[PDB]
Amino acid sequence: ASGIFHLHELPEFNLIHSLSISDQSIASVAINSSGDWIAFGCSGLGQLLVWEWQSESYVLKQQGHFNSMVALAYSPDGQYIVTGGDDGKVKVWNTLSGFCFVTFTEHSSGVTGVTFTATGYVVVTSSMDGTVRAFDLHRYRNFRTFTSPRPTQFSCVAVDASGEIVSAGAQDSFEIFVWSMQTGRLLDVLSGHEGPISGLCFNP
Amino acid sequence: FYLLWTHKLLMLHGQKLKSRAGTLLPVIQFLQKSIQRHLDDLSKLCSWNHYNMQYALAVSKQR
Amino acid sequence: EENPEHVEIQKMMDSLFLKLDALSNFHFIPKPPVPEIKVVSNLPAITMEEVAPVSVSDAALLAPEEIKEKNKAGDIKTAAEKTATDKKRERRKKKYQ
Amino acid sequence: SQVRDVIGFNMAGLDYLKRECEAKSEVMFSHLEEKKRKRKKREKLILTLT
Amino acid sequence: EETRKIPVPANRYTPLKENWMKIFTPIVEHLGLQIRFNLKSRNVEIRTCKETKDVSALTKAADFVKAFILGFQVEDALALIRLDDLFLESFEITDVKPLKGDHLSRAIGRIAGKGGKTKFTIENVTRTRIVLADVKVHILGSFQNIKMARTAICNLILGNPPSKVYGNIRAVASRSADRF
Amino acid sequence: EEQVVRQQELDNLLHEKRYLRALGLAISLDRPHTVLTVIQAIRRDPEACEKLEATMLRLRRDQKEALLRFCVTWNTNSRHCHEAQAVLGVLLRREAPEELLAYEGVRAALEALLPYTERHFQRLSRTLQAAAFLDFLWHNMK
Amino acid sequence: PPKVPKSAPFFIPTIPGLVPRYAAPEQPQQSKVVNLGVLAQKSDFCLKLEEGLVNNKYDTALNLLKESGPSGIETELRSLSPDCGGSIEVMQSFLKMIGMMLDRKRDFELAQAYLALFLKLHLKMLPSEPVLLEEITNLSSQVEENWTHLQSLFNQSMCILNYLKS
Repeated sequence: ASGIFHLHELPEFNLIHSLSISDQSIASVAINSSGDWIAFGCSGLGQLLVWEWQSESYVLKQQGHFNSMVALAYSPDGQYIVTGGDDGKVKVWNTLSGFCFVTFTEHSSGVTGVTFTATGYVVVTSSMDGTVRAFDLHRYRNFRTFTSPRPTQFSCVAVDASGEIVSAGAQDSFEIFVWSMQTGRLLDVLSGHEGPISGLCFNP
Repeated sequence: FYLLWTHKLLMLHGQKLKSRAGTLLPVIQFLQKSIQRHLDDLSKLCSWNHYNMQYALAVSKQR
Repeated sequence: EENPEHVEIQKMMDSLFLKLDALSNFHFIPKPPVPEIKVVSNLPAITMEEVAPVSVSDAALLAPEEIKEKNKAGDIKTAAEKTATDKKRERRKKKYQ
Repeated sequence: SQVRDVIGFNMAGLDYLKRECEAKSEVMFSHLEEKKRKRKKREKLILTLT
Repeated sequence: EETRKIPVPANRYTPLKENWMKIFTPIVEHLGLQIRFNLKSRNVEIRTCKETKDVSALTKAADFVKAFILGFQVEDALALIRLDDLFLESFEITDVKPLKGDHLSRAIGRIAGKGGKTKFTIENVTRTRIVLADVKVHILGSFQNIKMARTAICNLILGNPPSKVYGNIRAVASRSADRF
Repeated sequence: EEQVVRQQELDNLLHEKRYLRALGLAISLDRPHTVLTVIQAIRRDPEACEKLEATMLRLRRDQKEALLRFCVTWNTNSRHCHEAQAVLGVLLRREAPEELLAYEGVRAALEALLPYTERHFQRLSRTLQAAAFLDFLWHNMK
Repeated sequence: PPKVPKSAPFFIPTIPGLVPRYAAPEQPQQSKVVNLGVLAQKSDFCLKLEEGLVNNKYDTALNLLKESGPSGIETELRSLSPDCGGSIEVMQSFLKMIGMMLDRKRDFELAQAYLALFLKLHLKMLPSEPVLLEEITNLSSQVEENWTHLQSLFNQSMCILNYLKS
């Protein structure tokens, strides 16, 4: 129940080694015919793990929270999909393989919107943290972060086709914030709406 | 084989497809990424042989 | 980390705040991000990826300028080569700073 | 092509010399202290908005 | 009823004595065999009986005593009975290369190393137990793990520097147990 | 008085357009920029270009150590990379790999040389992709 | 890293693997203590390579090479070195294997993939031994002419498609 598993050799009861998988309990366990691979499932976070004990390494390890996902985007090529969830994690999946291959945890609260740039392999997210962060896939780093002068929560993100302009809208301040990609300063605050902004989109 | 087919049709009809390039965007995108995919891995591997082999062929000469 | 009381108080804040924002359905006044310094190390970018038997992107994980810093001009001149104007510019900049 | 090939030939040569230097390092690997020094050498610092 | 007898020399007579009960107990209790040590012939005897239920015990008993005579610990030799895959291997040093006198003495030095470092280093990476008695080298382990041991030892005999020997085994043994 | 005598000879050789001989002295005087200007002048001239590798072999060992660390700075600039790569080509092909390890500061120099080389190779690769447009124009020619 | 108890014994049960890299594990109630010269000392891949020299046929070795996984392939090529117990004659067989796949022009990506790994492993031993050079000179020409024909066809396709975009 504590999330640890033990290995033993039964007739002598010799503890080979033990691991801790997660804070949640381990619901189901299975071993293959050869005996090299052991399968673990944790329903607390929906985490699946395949463990090779002789090599002391993971073959597969995935985690996805239930009802977490709220966002979607495609790469311009159509080869990758980036999503964000209420948990606050940004995940990139490869549609051909079907597995996630890079995950960004820089955001503290949930991600409301996500978008790819039209040309580069750059993914931009907006979160309830009050931050809009841009990540590159060449070096896997959060190279630019935009925040409002006023503490406000963003609900969506929109980026121009050229990629120079980044824009976001708020839950409460009722005004659209527009920043520059290369410089990173607040270009302007667009006002005139009354009530929260439901959505934004740039003309392609 | 399909590389030769694509090369011939493209080199023959590129100018005519340019005028109606607006309505053919979902097709070209598709084609492009496919033709991209294979290419990249070959460009990673073949060159990694070629120059390296040449480098070996260099050392034997200086000896 | 060396003050047990501050550690104890911080854990109480964490439990309480995660309870409080849920009641508001995640509608609170955010905390502005503080700038910090982080350590990146010079090794291939595969290590940041998830567990997988194949690697999609191969890179240094670190920019070429970061590995070796380059001057604005991109060239270096020894004191012997420096002409009259070059020494004047360096004097002007140093007084400017 | 010729300009690319000259750069390409330097790519292969430099990579081989890179592997030889890394091969020498394994010989010295007190092992923990040597590994700590190697890791400390390859650590750069960047600005980040946390 | 059949019997097999295994000799013991002078340098291993005493270790058999304090550890006689350690070797005696598993065979009679688990393998169900009758054991005698003839003082005159200086030779240990194993035989079957009515209480022996399995025919493979005679082979395992002969190997278990053999490893102890060679200079292996009782618990390490006991693994032979419980584990089928373990093999014990023995070759002479002069087989790989003909060396005489001082050059033969230096060859033992390269394998053993100052303070036993080289043998101890190969021991961990290959997960094999090595007993070095002059021109005869004994290795105990698994079939794959024996090869990494013997490859390192033979390369050491043939004059290769030890620094290269550690590197090649470490590279190969890292990828040995990946299993696809 | 030694530098000014050596300086006087260098200026004469530059004035006489004797870049091949002037290459040796400017390296010993530790002039990276002057050598860089000399290397560019050599490659512009046809006959001097082929005799570049022959001259580089005649240099003594410490001149090769100084020249190798000159290439690190030149390779950083995209405008100056081509002659930097040209010099590195002579080093890799003529000289023995085990001897390259004997150089001083080669380990630190090797760290910076790789990342900028990958950038240059990718940039030339995209030019080759654009250069294929010449073939497309040729078939559509009337 | 996993927590290991100190009291744990040295020997733990072993699973040989999904595919046998070594052909023969052992020669019902036979002995388990043997001298040298009995246990297998050559990999099944190395055995097939030796036979390939005589008959100029490497299809049998090819099938093993395309069936073993990347962890297995790296081990097999590492074993091919003289230090690991493979003769320089046997390495000549593997080079001739690669050339044959280029003449048939089938399994093209495997030819580049395996040859690239082999170059990475034994580049330092390579220029010293003269026999391996003649294989390379044949190999270097074939990879050059094959890639250049394909690289042009790839490049003309992409540049036209980009021109349609703008």
